[PDB]
Amino acid sequence: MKLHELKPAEGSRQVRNRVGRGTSSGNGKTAGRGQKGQKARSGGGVRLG
Amino acid sequence: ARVKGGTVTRKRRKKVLKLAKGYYGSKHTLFKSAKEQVMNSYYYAFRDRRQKKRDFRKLWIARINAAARMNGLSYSKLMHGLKLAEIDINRKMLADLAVNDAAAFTALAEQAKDAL
Amino acid sequence: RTTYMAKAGEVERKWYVVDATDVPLGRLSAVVASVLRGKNKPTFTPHVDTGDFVIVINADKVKLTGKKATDKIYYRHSMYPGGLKSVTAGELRDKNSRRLIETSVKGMLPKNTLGRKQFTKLNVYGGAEHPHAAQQPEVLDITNL
Amino acid sequence: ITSAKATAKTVRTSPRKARLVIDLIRGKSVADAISILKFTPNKSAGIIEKVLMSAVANAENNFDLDVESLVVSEAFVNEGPTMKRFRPRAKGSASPINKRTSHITVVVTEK
Amino acid sequence: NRSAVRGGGRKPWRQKGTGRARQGSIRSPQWRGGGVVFGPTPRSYSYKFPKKVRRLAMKSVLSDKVAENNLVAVEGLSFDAPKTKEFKQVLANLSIDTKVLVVLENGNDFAALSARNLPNVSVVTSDNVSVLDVVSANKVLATQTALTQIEEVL
Amino acid sequence: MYAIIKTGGKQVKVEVGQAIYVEKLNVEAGEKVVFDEVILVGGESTKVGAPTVAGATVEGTVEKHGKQKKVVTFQYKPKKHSHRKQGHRQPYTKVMIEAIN
Amino acid sequence: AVPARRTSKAKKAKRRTHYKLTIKGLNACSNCGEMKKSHHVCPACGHYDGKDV
RNA sequence: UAGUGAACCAGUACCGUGAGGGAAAGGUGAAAAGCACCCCGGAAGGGGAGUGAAAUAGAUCCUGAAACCGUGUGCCUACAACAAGUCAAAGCUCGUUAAUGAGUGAUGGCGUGCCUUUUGUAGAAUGAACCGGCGAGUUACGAUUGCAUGCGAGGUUAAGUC
RNA sequence: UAUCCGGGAGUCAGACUGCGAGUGAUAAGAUCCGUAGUCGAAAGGGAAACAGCCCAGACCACCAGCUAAGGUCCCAAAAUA
RNA sequence: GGUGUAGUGGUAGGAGAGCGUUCUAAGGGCGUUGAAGGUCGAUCGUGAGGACGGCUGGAGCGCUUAGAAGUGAGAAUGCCG
Ligand SMILES: [K+]
Ligand SMILES: [K+]
Ligand SMILES: [K+]
Ligand SMILES: [K+]
Ligand SMILES: [K+]
Ligand SMILES: [K+]
Ligand SMILES: [Mg+2]
Ligand SMILES: [Mg+2]
Ligand SMILES: [Mg+2]
Ligand SMILES: [Mg+2]
Ligand SMILES: [Mg+2]
Ligand SMILES: [Mg+2]
Ligand SMILES: [Mg+2]
Ligand SMILES: [Mg+2]
Ligand SMILES: [Mg+2]
Ligand SMILES: [Mg+2]
Ligand SMILES: [Mg+2]
Ligand SMILES: [Mg+2]
Ligand SMILES: [Mg+2]
Ligand SMILES: [Mg+2]
Ligand SMILES: [Mg+2]
Ligand SMILES: [Mg+2]
Ligand SMILES: [Mg+2]
Ligand SMILES: [Mg+2]
Ligand SMILES: [Mg+2]
Ligand SMILES: [Mg+2]
Ligand SMILES: [Mg+2]
Ligand SMILES: [Mg+2]
Ligand SMILES: [Mg+2]
Ligand SMILES: [Mg+2]
Ligand SMILES: [Mg+2]
Ligand SMILES: [Mg+2]
Ligand SMILES: [Mg+2]
Ligand SMILES: [Mg+2]
Ligand SMILES: [Zn+2]
Repeated sequence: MKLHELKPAEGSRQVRNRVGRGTSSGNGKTAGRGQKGQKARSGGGVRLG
Repeated sequence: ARVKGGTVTRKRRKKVLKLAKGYYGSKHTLFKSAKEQVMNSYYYAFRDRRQKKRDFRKLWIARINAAARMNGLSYSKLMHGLKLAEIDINRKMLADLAVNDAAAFTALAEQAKDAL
Repeated sequence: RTTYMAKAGEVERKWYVVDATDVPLGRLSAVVASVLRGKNKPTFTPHVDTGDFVIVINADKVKLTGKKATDKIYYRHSMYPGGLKSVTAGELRDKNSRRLIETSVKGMLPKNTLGRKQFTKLNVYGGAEHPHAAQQPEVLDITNL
Repeated sequence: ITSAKATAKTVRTSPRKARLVIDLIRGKSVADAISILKFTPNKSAGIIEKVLMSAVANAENNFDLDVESLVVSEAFVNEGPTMKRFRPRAKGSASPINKRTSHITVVVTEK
Repeated sequence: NRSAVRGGGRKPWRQKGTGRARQGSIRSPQWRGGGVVFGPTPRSYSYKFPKKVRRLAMKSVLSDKVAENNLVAVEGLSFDAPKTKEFKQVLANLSIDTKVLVVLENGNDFAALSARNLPNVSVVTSDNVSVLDVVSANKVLATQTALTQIEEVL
Repeated sequence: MYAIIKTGGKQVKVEVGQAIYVEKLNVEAGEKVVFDEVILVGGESTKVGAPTVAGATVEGTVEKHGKQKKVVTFQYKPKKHSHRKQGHRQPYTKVMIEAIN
Repeated sequence: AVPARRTSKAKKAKRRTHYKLTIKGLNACSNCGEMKKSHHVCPACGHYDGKDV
């Protein structure tokens, strides 16, 4: 391969989902946590079972 | 590695401020009062881009009605006579005729008054 | 695009006359307001005042049907507390028929700079005085309209 | 070459108050302007008068213009720096004061 | 972060009373100083990955060079002393004008030194051969001894 | 003489020597085009269609294909997190009339 | 009380109309020609009604 | 406004009885060659001259945004109510990344800001004086699912050595 | 379009209108259920204005046309039918 | 790549495609005949945004592919100025 022509295979590497970077991303303004609640908090949620 | 964003923000705001020319005072100088008015301006634009057609149709119709009353007939009976006589003349055209060529409009009125 | 817009000032303005010996003021004022707006023409565009002038005659004799002569009340307020004045249309007819016809037409016009100007084109006169013989006005038949 | 400038920078008076005085002389001859600045009881009149004298003197010396026909073409008072200080007010609160400055600038033209 | 930064402790004013926002340290992220929220950390990006994939990578690279004809074998490179101009003349005789990787047996020190300083040239000693080196190079000068060493280690 | 034709789902008053702007026609530039859709013809004379005139036609010559100014459609709803933005340059074609019949 | 709203540049400048100062009474001194306030001693020559002071 | 709290005489100035807390503040020019001399002025500060490639590089020193404060000028504005725009449009003035041009705008139609939180907010519910900067789902170790690659009922090394 | 397997969620404050019942004073823009719709999360047209009513679902452009509810003397398009 | 049919309101939310910033490796190229940045333009793209010119400025910066992130601000009675 040539270093100025590199490519991966399709579907091998995916673009990260950045969160809280505008409304038109979809993951913005709440980060997929929804409206208020214990799940909508830093370190929120509950135990695992 | 660190990212500052000196130019992105400024360019993105100059765009809005260029869109905000002609606006009273703060609404062409400040990004917030402008943006809040650019979005409302676009809303109004999208809406007026529909109401424009309504308005001109209304105008044309009033003109046609006037030009028909000056021949002894009304908009509604005129247009019904036209639909009878299979005369597919737009109202824009018909208003232009009523303004400029009253004789052509009078001929159309004769056609309709015969159709009725 | 293409469709005609009457240049402000270029439309020629005619002078009309309306006798009102027996007509209702509402119907009178309706045809009159149409004229003043200039909707009687194809040149009408709604921002340039394409209308014509109106003279009104024998406004004292304007017909009021039913009890409107004694029960159609014109209210106005001085915007001072308690300053509500009422006047009947009959008294207003006998005394200031100009004001009667004016209130009718003014309510029947638009509440714009344009309509405030168009209300100036009106010229009401009780009786057949007609001081405007210099403008060569034309009689208009309300009965057909 | 038709015009001459003078400027007073870091002046210790208010721009809004100096502008009241400049509004008189803008559009005037230097004679009337100097008379007005002399018979103006205000404070900025003195500094504006010195600036105007300086402009006329520069027109004389550095340019060899004829003083007897000049007109104050431009005159304006830009804002300047602000050495800012603090008044102590009631109950330990400090209120700031902005001791403002002015960049007075006069321009005098041949006609 | 907020913890390793010199300061804090004093809540700079009361929870209440003031018309000032609620603040809990002079060195929280929203201060002119202020500990960074997450930021970078000391971090190891390296990772091993399977031997068969590695060796297939090596084979693939060398086979690509062979298919493109970008190998150049030699019998010698036995310089009496490490002069670089001799090596440059060798490259010129072999008609090389591009980048090149030079594989050498373990000990050909004079030739390694001669090839060292040149900008077009990378040098490597038959065991330190690497995918990055070879792929970066467009051509591969190699001694027959080095090729044999490659074919026995692989 | 003047005429009134039907084009682009609408109608156009027109005269000879004049250029009109209409919807995209599927023909190259500098090429002839013809409208067998005339609604009316007039001038000193006057003749009407029912709906079209009897076998009349109007000849034109393309001059240019182009695109209007970009109109921006920014749909917006307050307090509901959502906006869309579109641009749109609508294509047109310019045609200079050459004959009426 | 408190403003509740910042005034605009326009509204400022519309208050500032009558804040301008006028200067008046200037005439020329019949002796020296330079200008003086009327009913005031000429500060240059000191004369008033043709009498030194 | 980063990086040590501190690139500058910083644990300084400052606050505090004290323990203690705790800032701000970088850049002339290649080289001072840093403005001889003259003029206005009490001086400062300007204006010429002159150095310099450049002085609108002259100590507030590279660039020099915005808010903000002004000066002038093309158009409009003193019978008008208008989340201040939009659409249509007369008149006037200019002439472009030359293309269904730019600016202004009489007049008319429609139209109760942005966010948050709400069943529902134009909201007399909350936040924002404005401008600029800063400022919020990251990483380590593990688990699981999908996608991709290698190998395949065999797939793979950890630590450590070179 | 249903089912099964697996990944990821959010939602557990709902409101009104019409019909069926309760509580209520067969009062409440009341409360609680069912049922359908709309809003929420839906602009547009009418109801003067007016989330929740009537008509109707905005991908865009058009100085094109036919209709819906609602309307046609003027404001304000259409019949002084 | 084309023809036809059907569709394309949207919050929480899920999925997929991208624009832009800083840096790196490689390739290639542009800069005292004036880089970046600043500013004005009536320009192009469906959008994020991208060029080309005019003036300023005075030395570093783009373009292609791939990668790594302190990666995008309008609100936090947010902090500093
Ligand atoms: K989620
Ligand atoms: K308006
Ligand atoms: K996995
Ligand atoms: K596999
Ligand atoms: K629905
Ligand atoms: K920022
Ligand atoms: Mg990644
Ligand atoms: Mg969402
Ligand atoms: Mg937000
Ligand atoms: Mg909740
Ligand atoms: Mg929240
Ligand atoms: Mg929740
Ligand atoms: Mg809105
Ligand atoms: Mg005290
Ligand atoms: Mg601590
Ligand atoms: Mg720090
Ligand atoms: Mg009045
Ligand atoms: Mg006026
Ligand atoms: Mg309003
Ligand atoms: Mg509020
Ligand atoms: Mg507040
Ligand atoms: Mg029902
Ligand atoms: Mg209820
Ligand atoms: Mg129910
Ligand atoms: Mg909700
Ligand atoms: Mg609706
Ligand atoms: Mg709402
Ligand atoms: Mg119809
Ligand atoms: Mg009507
Ligand atoms: Mg959809
Ligand atoms: Mg749809
Ligand atoms: Mg850079
Ligand atoms: Mg960040
Ligand atoms: Mg801010
Ligand atoms: Zn005297």
